[PDB]
Amino acid sequence: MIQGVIQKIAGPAVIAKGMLGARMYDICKVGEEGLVGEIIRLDGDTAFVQVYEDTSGLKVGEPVVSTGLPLAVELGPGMLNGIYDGIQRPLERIREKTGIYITRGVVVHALDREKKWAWTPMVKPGDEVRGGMVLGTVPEFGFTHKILVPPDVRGRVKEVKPAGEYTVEEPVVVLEDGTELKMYHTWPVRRARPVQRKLDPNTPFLTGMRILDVLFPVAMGGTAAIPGPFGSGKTVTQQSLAKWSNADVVVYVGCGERGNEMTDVLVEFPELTDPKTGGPLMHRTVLIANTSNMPVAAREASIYVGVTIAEYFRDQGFSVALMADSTSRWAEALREISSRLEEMPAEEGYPPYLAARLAAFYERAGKVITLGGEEGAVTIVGAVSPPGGDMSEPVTQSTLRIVGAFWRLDASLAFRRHFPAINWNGSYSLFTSALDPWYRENVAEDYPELRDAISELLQREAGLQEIVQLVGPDALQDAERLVIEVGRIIREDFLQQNAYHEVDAYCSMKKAYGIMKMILAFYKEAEAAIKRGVSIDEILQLPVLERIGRARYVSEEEFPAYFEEAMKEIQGAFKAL
Amino acid sequence: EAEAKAKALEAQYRERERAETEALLARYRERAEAEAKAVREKAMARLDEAVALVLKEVLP
Amino acid sequence: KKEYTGITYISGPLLFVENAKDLAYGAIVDIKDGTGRVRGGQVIEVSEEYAVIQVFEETTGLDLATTSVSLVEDVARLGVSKEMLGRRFNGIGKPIDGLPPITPEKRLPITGLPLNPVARRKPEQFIQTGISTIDVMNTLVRGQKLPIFSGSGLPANEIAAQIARQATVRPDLSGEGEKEEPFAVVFAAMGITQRELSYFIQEFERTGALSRSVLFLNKADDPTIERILTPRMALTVAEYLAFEHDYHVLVILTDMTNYCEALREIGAAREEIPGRRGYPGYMYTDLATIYERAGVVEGKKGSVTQIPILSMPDDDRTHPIPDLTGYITEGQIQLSRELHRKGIYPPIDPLPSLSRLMNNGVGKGKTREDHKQVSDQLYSAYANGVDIRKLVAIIGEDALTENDRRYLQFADAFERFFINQGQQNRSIEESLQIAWALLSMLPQGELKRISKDHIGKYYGQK
Amino acid sequence: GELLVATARTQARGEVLEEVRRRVREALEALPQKPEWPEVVRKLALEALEALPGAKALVANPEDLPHLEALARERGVELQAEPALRLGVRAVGAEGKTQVENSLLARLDRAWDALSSKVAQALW
Ligand SMILES: Nc1ncnc2c1ncn2[C@@H]1O[C@H](COP(=O)(O)OP(=O)(O)O)[C@@H](O)[C@H]1O
Ligand SMILES: [Mg+2]
Repeated sequence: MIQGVIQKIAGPAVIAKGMLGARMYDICKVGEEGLVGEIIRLDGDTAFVQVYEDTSGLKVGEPVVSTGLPLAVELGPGMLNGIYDGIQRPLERIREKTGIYITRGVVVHALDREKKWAWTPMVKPGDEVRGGMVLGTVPEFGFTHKILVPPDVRGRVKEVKPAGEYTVEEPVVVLEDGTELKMYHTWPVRRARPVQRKLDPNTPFLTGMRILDVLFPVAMGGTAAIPGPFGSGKTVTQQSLAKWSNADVVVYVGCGERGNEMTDVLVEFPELTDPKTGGPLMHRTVLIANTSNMPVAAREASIYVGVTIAEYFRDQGFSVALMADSTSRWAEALREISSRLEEMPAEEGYPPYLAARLAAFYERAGKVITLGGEEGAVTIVGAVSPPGGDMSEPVTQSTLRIVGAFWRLDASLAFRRHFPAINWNGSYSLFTSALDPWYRENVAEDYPELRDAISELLQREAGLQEIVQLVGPDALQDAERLVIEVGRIIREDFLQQNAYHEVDAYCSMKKAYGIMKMILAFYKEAEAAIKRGVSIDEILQLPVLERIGRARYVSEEEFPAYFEEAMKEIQGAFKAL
Repeated sequence: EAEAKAKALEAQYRERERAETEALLARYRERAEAEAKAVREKAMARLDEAVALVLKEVLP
Repeated sequence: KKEYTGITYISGPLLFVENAKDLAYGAIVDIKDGTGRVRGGQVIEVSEEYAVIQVFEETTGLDLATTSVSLVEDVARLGVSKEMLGRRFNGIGKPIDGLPPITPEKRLPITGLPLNPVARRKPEQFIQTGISTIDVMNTLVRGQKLPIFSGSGLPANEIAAQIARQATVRPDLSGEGEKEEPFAVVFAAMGITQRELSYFIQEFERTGALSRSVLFLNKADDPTIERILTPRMALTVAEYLAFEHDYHVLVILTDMTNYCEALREIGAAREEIPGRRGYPGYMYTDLATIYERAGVVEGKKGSVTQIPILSMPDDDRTHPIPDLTGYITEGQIQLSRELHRKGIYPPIDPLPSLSRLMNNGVGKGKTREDHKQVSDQLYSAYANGVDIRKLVAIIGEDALTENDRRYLQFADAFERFFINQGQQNRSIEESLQIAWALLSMLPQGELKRISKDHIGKYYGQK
Repeated sequence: GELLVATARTQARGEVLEEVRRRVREALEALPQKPEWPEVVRKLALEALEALPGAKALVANPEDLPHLEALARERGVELQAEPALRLGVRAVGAEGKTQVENSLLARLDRAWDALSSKVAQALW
């Protein structure tokens, strides 16, 4: 096709000469072992192929063969219950071929081929299919996995093979031309799958965390940025989101985060149960894994592959979450291969176009109505690891301008084990306004009122923390030490959640409504009873709020009757003071 | 008595404004359709000579 | 019609073009890939040997064999007409509203010119903006450029939409000149989330207050050079309308922080040295270039008011973006987290927020003759309401004087009857009326900033 | 209601201009088989020469290879015949890395905004 020879090797950057006329971003095959690579910066004869495996033992003179295609995923049925890496190579197949190490140069297919799927046809012959009309259905572990017409394909279907047992190569629908439409299709990772019309966020993403569903919500077509210092509960939070939220599929894109926190994901998701139906939880996660010692140019490819697989499961009417941890490792991969272009870098060392990349990645979210007519939605939760542990970087303050739902962690709440360590004082969420219709018609009628009262009590507490650390929690007025102690009991009951306890891991929103109604019934009638004139020692030793402190550990079956009786005792233990 | 007369006048004036909005609504649909006809009628009588103008500019 | 083929050296956002010298500096080019797709580029660094083109969009399909460039519109311009007041545009000037494109009367260069400093007068009238704590305590005169220093998660775009569909001149409050001026909102959002873009399309076309406005919008995923060119477009359209057709025009520049980040990441493309804290050194001049193109003109009958809304980066006032903005503009108004999440909308707070030109925009026949004294009085009364409300935590309700508890009740009810506006179209007479209803809870005589004429006339009524 | 009225008016305005542009396009694409076009091609041919002095090659429609032969040898240039370039010519100048293009369709696509303002004035 196009032959060239290697002019220069340095690290993961191979300058290959003689390639007069390849395009940018076309995958090269570098060296006799067939290393995957990617063209940037071509000037006349040369081209600048970065490589996705470690060059060692590659030498100059060795050939370089281009392809002409940009980086293409193979989409189709066969990606659920899956672990891949940054260029969509299945790691169970790599373990079957190699030993326990990942030898470079391997060719494996992105979807297995001998597995006989079970075609059910949909369209009669003679129809004029547009790009995105569905063709047939395949049962793929309890999901009626559709098979689209690929985008930008138009015609009239001549033949359809009947309701049988087939394979993913075999062309099921041939158009009038002879342009045939097999099950899989490739798609470039750098183009968003062109959608019909993008709807507005008006429906929540029920996480399971309490604070991340009551104080700081994510809508359905929303984005959410979780930055934090090292050792602050990012990945336990994101495994909780993958484990308990209401998404149809979850795309976990490990990008630079370590090995064991995807090893254990492969070990403990096959025993879990989906909260939506009875399927095993590993039958709804696509899992792209680029660990750190896996090569340091593949990180860009891993995040773009994960987001375009999520966009494919958006087109099929599902509802996808994408949990991309350590986006700043993708920023570091761009810095490292922007250190061999020897260009002039921006602030901090990063390349200039970093905010252009983060915008072009976070703008594939949003609930859409698709090409097929059915609607879907990708939501994206992206973690950010700052270098200093300081949200004043070119990563975090480029990613906090294009997202709602910013969940700023801190170290001081995670030094003592108060988990999750959401710094309440600097987090926000832009979906509180435009979701209150759903809250009213599905949780309770007075939910905005109760939530805003929780918000203003926490604000009043964090306004009085100034005085209480400048003077001391004695020599105060007794009508605000109740404010500080109700802030203390809301931080020890409503916000603080241990993921490893058998209950209180998951918490649907009627339980959070119950706990907030308990806490504010207590505060309302307690400020009543202190304007009658009582102690404040006499409030902080009632036998009515050990009930409150245990009232996050009852299950979601006992919680109605338990709620009625705790509410009764709170209403009945204040006239006796 | 006062709140009953309040909501009675409320519902009556709801329906009155509904009739107002629907009347001016259909009036302006017919208005825009009549004006679309009134302009596309004017389109035809100066077509070929304007095409000769643009053809004489493009082919100079 | 003149392709310069024969290009070498693509590199990220920069492609070089050999043997070209008719490329004017700062020209716009169609880059045609060999498979029939067109992109935009801006010519920089045109020399004898070659000419650099910073490509607008991404560079993916380009090559060296089949890739041509060609010149269009050799200095950056837009086609302006008077009939663009129901439209949206994509930063460049192409519509995204589906209506067929305009018939351009004039063709103006999007880089402006500085006004002649003898040819302007001072701003002397006012505007109402619906917001009570803007209309009363820091007035927007016609010619002023006051920025809204938002936070990060605060509503700034909601106050943008509210001022956009609620601003109105009040010539009836004047000595009754003509209504021959209409009003025009030029609304330029740069770097938005696209959720907010859905918010702006529905919150403009909802109330039918799109018909006196023009929306230059661009998303975040649109390329960075449109986020450079957008306020040039909006201020030259507004400058056209207000000095050629006599409209009082309000220009709302959304999210100047997104602009300055794009200016940094386009300064670092063509390889110039960033100066202080990563920003280019000429940020003061380039930013004053799009602030100081507003203001009244001697003899003509127009005025260009300008509201730059900007997020603070890490909510401090020592960053280059709000530091230079407050170092160019006319005062500032400032939102606050505290009011916002003890639950208040719009969450302007009137303690740290001032206007320079208010003393020229109120008074005898301007809005109402007692205005400035009520402004100073509300400022001092809420000033000694806040800290007495903070002191009462450690002394007690029943261990103060009596007028100080009147101040505490005044401040606590003030920040939910005066600032907690909601969404009603609050006029200037209604807002001064509620300001006197709030001042009535203070005792007469303690109002030590107003003479007894306006006291005996207005005070007393709750 | 007034804004919908203005929408309908500007819609009608734009579609009348689309009618004008379409009939100009049809007159242009009906030019090259009506008895004028070997007088059409010479003007834009020599102007494609004079817009880039020092040419080496021209290439255009091979239907009038005679009128591009015996009226361009005095122009002193290669002529090579490649169709698909309707109504015009293009001139490849020196060192093979510049190509001036010249077509009435291209001139329409370059001049239609200015002529659209002018036609809207002289029409409404
Ligand atoms: N929700 C939680 N409840 C209890 N402990 C937690 C929770 N989240 C995190 N932790 C503790 O903090 C540690 C953080 O792990 P990890 O998220 O990998 O660190 P990082 O936040 O740096 O990614 C966990 O191993 C766990 O011990
Ligand atoms: Mg992690």
